[PDB]
Amino acid sequence: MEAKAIARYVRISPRKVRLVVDLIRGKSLEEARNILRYTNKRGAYFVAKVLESAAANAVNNHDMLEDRLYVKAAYVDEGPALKRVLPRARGRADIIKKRTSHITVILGEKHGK
Amino acid sequence: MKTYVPKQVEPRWVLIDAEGKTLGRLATKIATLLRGKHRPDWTPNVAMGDFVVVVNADKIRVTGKKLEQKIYTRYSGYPGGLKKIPLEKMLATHPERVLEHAVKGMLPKGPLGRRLFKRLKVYAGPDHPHQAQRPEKL
Amino acid sequence: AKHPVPKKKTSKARRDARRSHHALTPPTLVPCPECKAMKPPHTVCPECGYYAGRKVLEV
Amino acid sequence: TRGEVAYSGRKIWPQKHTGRARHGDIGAPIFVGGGVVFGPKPRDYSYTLPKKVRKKGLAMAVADRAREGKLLLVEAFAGVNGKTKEFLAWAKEAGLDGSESVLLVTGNELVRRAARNLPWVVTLAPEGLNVYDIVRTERLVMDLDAWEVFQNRIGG
Amino acid sequence: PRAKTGVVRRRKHKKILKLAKGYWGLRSKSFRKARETLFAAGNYAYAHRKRRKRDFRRLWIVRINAACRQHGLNYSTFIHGLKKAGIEVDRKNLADLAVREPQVFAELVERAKAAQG
RNA sequence: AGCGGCACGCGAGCUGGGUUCAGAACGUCGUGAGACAGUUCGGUCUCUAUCCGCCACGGGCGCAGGAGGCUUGAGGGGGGCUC
RNA sequence: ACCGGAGCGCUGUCUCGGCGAGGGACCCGGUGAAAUUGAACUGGCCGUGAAGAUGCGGCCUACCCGUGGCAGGACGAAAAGA
RNA sequence: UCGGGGCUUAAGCCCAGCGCCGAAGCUGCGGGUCUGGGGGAUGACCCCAGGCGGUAGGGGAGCGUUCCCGAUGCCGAUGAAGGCCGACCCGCGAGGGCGGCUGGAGGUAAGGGAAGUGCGAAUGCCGGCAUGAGUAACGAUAAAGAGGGUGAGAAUCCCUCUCGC
RNA sequence: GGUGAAAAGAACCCCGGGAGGGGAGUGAAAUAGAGCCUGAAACCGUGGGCUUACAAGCAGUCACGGCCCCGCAAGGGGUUGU
Repeated sequence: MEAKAIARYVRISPRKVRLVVDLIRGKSLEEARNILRYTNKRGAYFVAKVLESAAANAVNNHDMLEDRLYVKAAYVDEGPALKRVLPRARGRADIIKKRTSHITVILGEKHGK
Repeated sequence: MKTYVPKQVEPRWVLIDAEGKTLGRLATKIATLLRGKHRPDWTPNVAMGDFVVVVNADKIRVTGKKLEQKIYTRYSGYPGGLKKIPLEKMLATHPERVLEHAVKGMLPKGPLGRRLFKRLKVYAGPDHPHQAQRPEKL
Repeated sequence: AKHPVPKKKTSKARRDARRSHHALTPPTLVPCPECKAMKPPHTVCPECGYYAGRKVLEV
Repeated sequence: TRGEVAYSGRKIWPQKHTGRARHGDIGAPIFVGGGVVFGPKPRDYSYTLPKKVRKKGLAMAVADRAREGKLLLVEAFAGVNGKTKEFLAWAKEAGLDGSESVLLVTGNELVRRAARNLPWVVTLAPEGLNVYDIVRTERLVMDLDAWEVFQNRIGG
Repeated sequence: PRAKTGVVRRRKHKKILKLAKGYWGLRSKSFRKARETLFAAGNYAYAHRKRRKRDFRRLWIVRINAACRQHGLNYSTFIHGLKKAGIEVDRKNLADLAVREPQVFAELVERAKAAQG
């Protein structure tokens, strides 16, 4: 089986979290745990969070056990954003967008035999 | 019908002399063989035109006053860096490079015409590495 | 908004090349002496430790 | 048009070194809610077409129907009073099944009332007999009434 | 009477889209640049119908000659042969038959040879 | 103690002395407003290099076994003076 | 505090520059924009062509992506020529 | 540097003969077309001779939209319109069906009327999203440090030793 | 400006600081999950098929060839070395 986990509508620009997830993109769960908690970011904490909540959904809902669990899929697609107006010298109507992400760790079977 | 296409036939190896030959007409044939243009099995985009090993190109002939008057030019990108070395001195020091570069201006230039210039082995001896066949020509 | 000005739209490919050098690099690790934990190399894991015994205070 | 827009009459931009384009007031079809070019207005598509011409029409209309023979001229009716019933029975007596149509000429409201609600049956009368109506349907019912009536319209 | 600009635009647009799908550039997506590319490609295609014809007749004669060389003499001779000789046909690529079954070829060779002799 | 070219080399490198902005003046023409291949004085020159290029420093693969050290110089670049 | 010429003292204005300090610039974590943008798989030379070429011919050179840095050019952006 | 190489009893020049390449020109085969001519009483239709580069521009034929009449009919729960797709058929073409997926409640033949009728550009109008770029910048050079607290989380909030303007 | 015929608009548990998800359950439909009908185009991205590290280019077209998938064959499709 494969446990679909996610956290839509969360602060953080794609590019960043995108690259944090691909740091772990498909690997052993223990690996994932230690890599997530021990690399210097903040999308680190986020993704580690959604991942823990991924292990949660396969442990008490579907039955598989972490022993045979590995990160299938992962992504992080962008939602909309906020659009905050930031002034500039000479009074330039300037906008700074406030991007937002959708981390999607899935995971499952190790063997099958 | 539909014109025929040769498989991976065998790269026939060949041998030609060098001496007593005009610089000009020499490569002329030579080159035209790197292209399977002598073969009734010529195909534009496939390169099956034989290998040309040459021997003793230390003693190539040429007409004109050439010998001295024939200059070759090389340009290194750095300014003022146009070098010219006469055929005169190209004979004394590394003489193959006058047979090489000659054919090199007698083929096309598409990537293969390069790979094909590779399909030719110049020496100023005779002698070579007797790899196989290389049955003489004229 | 001055002298230097991008003359054309940089290609998504180009984007992905300048990006081809980024790559969120992975860190490295080692296991904790006389316990089960993963500390970074030449460090003192919070709960764990070296040969001396300092800190150790996580509830 | 771009004329009765509740907008403005003011040039929003300066014109020249704006950095942006060159316009004026919002009320312009290029813009958003601004007016349209030549567009929708109140007209009269109708006109005056010769009586003679159209009279032929009237005549020719019935003429075609008569060229076929679908017109009855009963002096009066059997379903005299106002009831869908009796007209239905009479419609058996005329054989006007339930797959025909009545540009239904004759002059007596009671007759119209009965086949007023009927669907296969429009009813039409003679005071304003129009060729479109006979085209779309089939049953100049009547008395000699509407025929006498017709005759006057086209006799010269 | 309102004439909504409707779907027509996106319909024909997706048509051209389908056509130009496969290209590179933003023209592989841009319904505008795509189109321009199609123009180019169509013209290229026509010119290349006529072209392709030339391309091949060329290749043909290349091979033909190669064979006639390996037997007796050169192309121009040979062809003035058939042309004069008798075989008032051949189809130049049916000469390229010559590459397969050299026999019938060589027969034709000696024919054109002994022709104007 | 050469001459010449290179957008009379070089302002997305500097200068801003010359030049022809709006002020003011002297002569000067013009009744005049103003004007002058005349003149005097004053006068805002924009931080972010995207591509080619150019100076240096790496990463990817390559090098048709694998790894450490030593290397031939194909081809360049500097150098050239004078009393 | 207006515009010429001179001298005296003084001095990195110069010969002709050398070092040092901080705040930037550089790397790491968090936030993160602008004008410009036909599309780009964008090299020199010598020719060409609406007379000033990456793109056209000719030749030569060029392993694929950057980072710090330099402004010759892309008739560089800005201002529908004052 | 002659378009480059390379040519010297020539790959240069002069002279003559023979020969082959060769363009969408010309001929051969098949299709579309128009304009003439004929057999067609035959409109249909094959055959025959000649024509079909082409901006402005004048000219003829048609596709698609929106509504209307054709509408008390007709199609739609087995699915109306829009979309996703498609290597099949039709017309040279603008287009048209059919097939599968979506979706959910409308669509309207054949024959005819009518107009805000078909966009790629207007430094066009509104909308949304990339671009440079993880770069510039993160508001004064007065300046910060530790210990303890809280809480999931503190350089950044609270408490005293310090240090500065 | 449009969830749905109806609020039946999601009790319970689970991760989680909440934010949001993951079984259950609500209905024809949750591909109707709450600025939710039908969601097209750019637009960012997850995986797969083809090709790319000695090459000079309006990005295509002609042909040959290989690699990958339907097809009884003979034929078709996608990709790109020359």
